[PDB]
Amino acid sequence: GGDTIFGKIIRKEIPAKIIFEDDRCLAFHDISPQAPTHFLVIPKKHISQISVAEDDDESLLGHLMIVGKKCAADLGLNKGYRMVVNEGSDGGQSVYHVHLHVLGGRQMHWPPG
Amino acid sequence: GGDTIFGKIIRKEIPAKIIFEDDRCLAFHDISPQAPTHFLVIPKKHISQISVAEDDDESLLGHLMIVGKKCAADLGLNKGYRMVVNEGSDGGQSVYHVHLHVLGGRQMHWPPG
Repeated sequence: GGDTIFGKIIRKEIPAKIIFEDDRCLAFHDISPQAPTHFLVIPKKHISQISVAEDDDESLLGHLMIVGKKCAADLGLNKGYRMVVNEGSDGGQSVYHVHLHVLGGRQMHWPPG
Repeated sequence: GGDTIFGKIIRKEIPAKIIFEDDRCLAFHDISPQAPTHFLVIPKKHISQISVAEDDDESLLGHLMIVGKKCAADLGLNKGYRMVVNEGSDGGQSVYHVHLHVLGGRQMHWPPG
């Protein structure tokens, strides 16, 4: 799903620690974890960034969160977690393929960066 | 729309600087901003936290993000921003009514708290 490292992962061209997959999204552990549990849920549709998401993508985006909340429970995150979407330079988006970060396993702090 | 602070804001009982409102959500400025621009997008329907969101809530959740990105564009966040949903204690969720944080106007750092 795209010309980024995330597309190669969806195409199983390179390995990743896959947590969940369905016909429209993929959840896998972040290769550079920022908490004891740090995973990503990404759509298979290549949406480069949240800023260009069409209105029609609405339920799909909601799907990423539902899948994220479910994956978090099965990863033992019963005390809480933080969901994050980064947009552009100021947002610190590392890959231009929409991705929802889910982090937990430790006390997350405020401000969120 | 609920038993919390946000329920009161939705019912216009306590003031808030509204950026956007529709039949499903409300977007307003955070009173303790963590960036030059910092606003919240909450559903009018009272979901206490994302971990208890139902499968049917996916359109509403994705709607929070579609509204957040639109509002961010309207607020002139062209360099980027970060969206955050906090869950439970470890997530640093203090208000028990699902909210989405949209922060921008400065460089956001890694990790996100």
